[PDB]
Amino acid sequence: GTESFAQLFEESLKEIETRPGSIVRGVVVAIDKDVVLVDAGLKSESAIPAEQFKNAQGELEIQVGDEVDVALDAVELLSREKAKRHEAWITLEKAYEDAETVTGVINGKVKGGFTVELNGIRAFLPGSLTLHLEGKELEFKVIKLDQKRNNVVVSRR
Amino acid sequence: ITASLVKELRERTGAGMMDCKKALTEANGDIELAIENMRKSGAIKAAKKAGNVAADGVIKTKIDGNYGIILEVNCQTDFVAKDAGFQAFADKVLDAAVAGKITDVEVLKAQFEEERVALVAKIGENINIRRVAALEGDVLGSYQHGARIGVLVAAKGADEELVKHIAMHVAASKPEFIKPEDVSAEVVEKEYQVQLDIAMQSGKPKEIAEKMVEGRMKKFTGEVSLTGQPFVMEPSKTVGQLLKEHNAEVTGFIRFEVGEGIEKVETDFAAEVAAMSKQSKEKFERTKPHVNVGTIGHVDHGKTTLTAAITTVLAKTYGGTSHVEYDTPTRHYAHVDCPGHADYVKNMITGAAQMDGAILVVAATDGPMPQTREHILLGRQVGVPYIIVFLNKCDMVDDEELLELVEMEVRELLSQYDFPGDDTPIVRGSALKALEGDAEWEAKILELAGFLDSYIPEPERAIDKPFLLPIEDVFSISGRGTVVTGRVERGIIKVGEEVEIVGIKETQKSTCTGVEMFRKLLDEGRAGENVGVLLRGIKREEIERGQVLAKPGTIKPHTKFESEVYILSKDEGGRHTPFFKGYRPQFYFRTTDVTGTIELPEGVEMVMPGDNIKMVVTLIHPIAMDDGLRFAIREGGRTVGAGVVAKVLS
Amino acid sequence: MSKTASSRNSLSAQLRRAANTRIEVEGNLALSIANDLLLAYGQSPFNSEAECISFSPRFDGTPDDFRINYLKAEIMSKYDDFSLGIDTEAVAWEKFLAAEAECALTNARLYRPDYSEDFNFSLGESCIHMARRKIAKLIGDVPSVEGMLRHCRFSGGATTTNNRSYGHPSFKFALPQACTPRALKYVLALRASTHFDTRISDISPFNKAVTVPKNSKTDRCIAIEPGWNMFFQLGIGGILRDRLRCWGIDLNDQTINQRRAHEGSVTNNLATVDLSAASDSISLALCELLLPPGWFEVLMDLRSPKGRLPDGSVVTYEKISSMGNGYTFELESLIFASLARSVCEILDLDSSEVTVYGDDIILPSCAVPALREVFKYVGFTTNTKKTFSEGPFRESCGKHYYSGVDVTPFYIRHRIVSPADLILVLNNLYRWATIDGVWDPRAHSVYLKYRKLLPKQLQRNTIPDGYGDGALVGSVLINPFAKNRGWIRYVPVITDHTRDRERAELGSYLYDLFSRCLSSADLFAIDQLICRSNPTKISRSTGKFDIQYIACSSRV
Repeated sequence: GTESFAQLFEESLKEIETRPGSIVRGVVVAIDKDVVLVDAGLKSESAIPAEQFKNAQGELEIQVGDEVDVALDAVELLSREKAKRHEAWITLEKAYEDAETVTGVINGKVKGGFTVELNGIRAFLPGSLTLHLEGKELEFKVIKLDQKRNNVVVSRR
Repeated sequence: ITASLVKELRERTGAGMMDCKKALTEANGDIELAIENMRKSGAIKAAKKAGNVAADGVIKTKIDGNYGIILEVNCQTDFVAKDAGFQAFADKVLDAAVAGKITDVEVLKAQFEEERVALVAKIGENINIRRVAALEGDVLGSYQHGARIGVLVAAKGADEELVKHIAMHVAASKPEFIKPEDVSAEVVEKEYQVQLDIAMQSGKPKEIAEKMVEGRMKKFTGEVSLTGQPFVMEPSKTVGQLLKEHNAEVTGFIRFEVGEGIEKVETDFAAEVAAMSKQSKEKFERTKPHVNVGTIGHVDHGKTTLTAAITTVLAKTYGGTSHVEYDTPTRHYAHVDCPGHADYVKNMITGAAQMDGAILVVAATDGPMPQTREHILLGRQVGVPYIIVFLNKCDMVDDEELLELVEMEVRELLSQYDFPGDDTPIVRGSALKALEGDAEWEAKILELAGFLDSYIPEPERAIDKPFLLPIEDVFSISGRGTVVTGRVERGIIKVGEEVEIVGIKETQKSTCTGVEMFRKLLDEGRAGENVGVLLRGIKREEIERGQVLAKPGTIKPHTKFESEVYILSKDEGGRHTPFFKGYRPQFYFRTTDVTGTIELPEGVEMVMPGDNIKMVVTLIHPIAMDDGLRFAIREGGRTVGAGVVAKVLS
Repeated sequence: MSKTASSRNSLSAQLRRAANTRIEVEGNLALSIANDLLLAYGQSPFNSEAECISFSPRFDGTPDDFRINYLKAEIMSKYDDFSLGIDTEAVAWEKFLAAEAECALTNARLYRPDYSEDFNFSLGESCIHMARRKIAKLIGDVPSVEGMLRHCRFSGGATTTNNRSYGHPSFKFALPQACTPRALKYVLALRASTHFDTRISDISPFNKAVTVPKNSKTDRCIAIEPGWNMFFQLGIGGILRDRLRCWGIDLNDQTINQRRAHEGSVTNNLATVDLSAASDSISLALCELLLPPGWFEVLMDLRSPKGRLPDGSVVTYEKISSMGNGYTFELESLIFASLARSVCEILDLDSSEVTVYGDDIILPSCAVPALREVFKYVGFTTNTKKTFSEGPFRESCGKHYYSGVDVTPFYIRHRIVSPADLILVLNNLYRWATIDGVWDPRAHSVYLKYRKLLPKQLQRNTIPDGYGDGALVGSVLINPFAKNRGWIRYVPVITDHTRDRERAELGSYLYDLFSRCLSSADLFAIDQLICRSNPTKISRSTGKFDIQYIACSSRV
């Protein structure tokens, strides 16, 4: 403190992504002689069997005020992108590491060269490196593939 | 050469210090001879100030029976207009017009020619008798709205009261004709043709295009006739209806306003200064104090070139609301220019220009001017804490005894207005000389900068003042307690510290149980931080917006007070019309409106849009206030002006 | 409401009572007015209620012939209470389910084109690739996590957990809102950034689709986003609202497109494009191809994937988001802007002549032909009827111009029942026909006539223009009911009688605390004195009318 708000958030969101989307950061409230309730921040406080939080013998060394990771109900599908495109992007990544060709089509011209479509992926044809329709298919070789920003550079030959 | 005599030579006519010695250098010893060829050699000086625009001055009116005279005399700055010598000139001219029934302004000009040049040479501004008109009737009356507007009115069967009211109305509504029928029967036919084309544009039919035009004509030919205008003291009726009730009739009127029709050349102080220029260590920089200053002096003394020197020498040495700003090692400055007396008071009120000290600029070649008195006086009336003198153009003052007897003049003038004259830092330097690179004079610029750092004190930071938080809303957090919200204006509120709730209702006390933000919970509330203050015991029903939290016994409530006020003009989105003795608007203090009534100063009967004015306000509810607090004046949301609490009352 | 008894007699009690009376007239008064107005202007009156919503204008003749012409085709077009038996809601969901099916075809085509189809793949693919570049330069690789919180807030509308009676933000902070699973962490991150119990109701991927009147032929299908999703959907909109100013697109100022529409009606070199159901046509594929992944990932987090209709039937959205979403207005501006700016660079035109206001686009007339091919490919339907690339007529953001002339019409929407409703119609007519206070004789007679339907008092009771429609617009100087006390004339105006409702105290406290945590060179300092924060106070309108005096100013 401080620590800006927009700063305390960014790190809290970053930590939340270090856990699976099914476990939540929650604080315990009121531990009974049988069950311990956690407040994950939802309408229904999570209850957990107090027995699993005991020692090698008896007693439970956890107390109210401590955060525990509790699971969320997975209760309970975008068929359009399921038109086979995640693997369509892995085809470039595998054909790029093996140094192999991939079927693609030159749709239209652009500033740097041309736009190419390979299994639904848009790539860059440097044009360095006489047509045209209907976008005839051609065997391309992938030279530069940016993993994070979807940008890929393809070579003619 | 012979500096004791040259001091005697300034009388008569406060001529330039160097003009006096140079006048003795040629024809030496004989003070009487020096005066004479110095008098005739003033006429040429007057023709050179001729080019200087003079859209300022005064309007004067005098009535002797069934005969009144209106007059306009122009000077360069309203500092000269408030000046005794200038005023004595105008009054001398007005008497001559009424005395002889002089209506030809050229006869009047030729008569007071010798007198004005002896006045021009002494003041250094372009002074001219612009225009003079005479009015006659069965009953004459005159209204003088300050010195900027003056009116003459002729009537029949009307007492003086009704005519005085017409005169005031004429001053506020600026009609051009008596009755709507008095407008030019053929000059209006041109405006009809301008509106018949804007209607026939789209635009038919002809019987409809003409009918709409002639409709707007009778509308914009009653907005120019006195009879057609709503009477400013009773807008529901027209002046015509007002006259037809008292069985009266206006025979004529004349309305002068200072500078009417003169090209009001706009001036960009920042542009002029800037155009002339360049011809913990971390926590230190963000904590450097901010100080506001301003140059105030004669026009031809080059305040604008001194401020251009202060910027460039501080840049050459340290490497870096029309305002200009520069930096010294210890503090950051904001430099504004005070060209007019009313101009600065308007900004002093709005908050758009608050000086912590002023730089009176006197050209040593001239010495103080007659209007230098008004310059220093302005500083008194806005409450300028400190004045520093910079004698400019010292490089052209031959004898050093001449520079010192200029200091004595300046220090005496300051003393004549409660300023520490015996202690006033006076820097004998040269502005026009420090822009070349003359270190001898460039060092004098740094010397002035040193006094700004040493003479002008660091304003009190809001953190060092007593705690005060303008409440914006109250909340009753079930399970916890009452809490108010707002941004701490001054001071520091700590948990456990006690506070008062001041304003609107009886002031009550409570203890701070906690300070709170959204990001976290805090221990203290520092000035400038938005917080909620949890309060002990007191309930939400007993608090409300408009009140303030404050350290017990720091600020107290008041209902009656004196104030400087500025009323917004028409083009500023302010009132359209004037208000009078019973004005009852809304006064906005920090967070809320409180209704109040005004007491206009003696002599003042009508306040117009764009007016400065003092007035004693009495609020319907008490308000936590102290001297210097600023407030908005609003008419149901519409800001119509603002003011400054000058004196609390009882 | 009280009172109507013989007790009291004060001007207000009489004006209030006279404000709660009803306009007793036979048939459809709203149509009676328009008909008499068409007649006074020498026009063929409406045959039946049917011709109101079917009459189409003639884009020729003099400006005057068209200004009255265009008013006829528009005045009753949005009339609320026809009896044609037309199902405004059913036609709404037909266009909704159809626009949704349009995305599926569009999503399919963009994810993997079918070059045997009619679309112009060459220009469209090269245009996407180029717009994508210009977009990635403007918004960056990912939305600033700080700038987003800088614009995070609660809308005043309803959510999946709050009806519009609990739509004030203080109830969003008071009542646990809902959120979708991909937006959970945002809420949980925020819960860990404040000591106030930021809480969640239910986790669900659904948003409520509903209907809100648009005109006499159809309603409008909008989305009611989950509580916490709208909270961050707006944070994204705010970032996009700020970045768009770089392309000269101020979504806070409609007067830009207005003046441009006026310019195009004169020079005839600028065009006003009109898209049909464009907000429902923003496919996911066009979003995944144009937006850099870091951004697209956040939009995907904050959008509602599924939505339950009023029938109980759930739809999985092929579109990215509908009109009721926090960033949809900003998003569609960005997409249309980039595609328009790219169309120009490809035609060697000035990409600065592109101005966009969400659905409303202005463009060089020489690019409309090519721009139409691009939209058709990316799944946007261009309505040829209301898209003007040449001719005297233009239209953009509520303003309609014909050869420079303002031909903007007015709409009588509801059945004129209370004197309040009639005064508004009379005032809209006043404003439409007057020129600087001067009446148009043709429309003037009609105005005087239906003004007599008002109670006698509410007839001579006038206010200046721009003070609302709580009274007839005229010269307030002759208004016999105005009190000029204090040197400030006050005028009685009609207003909605309200009953106070208790606010969420703790909810309102947070709404305050949170709004402070996310934060003529002379006239400027005066406005500094005014604290522009409004203490939260909830009220309920009752359908009764109150009379309150307001400060007024003769506009002389």
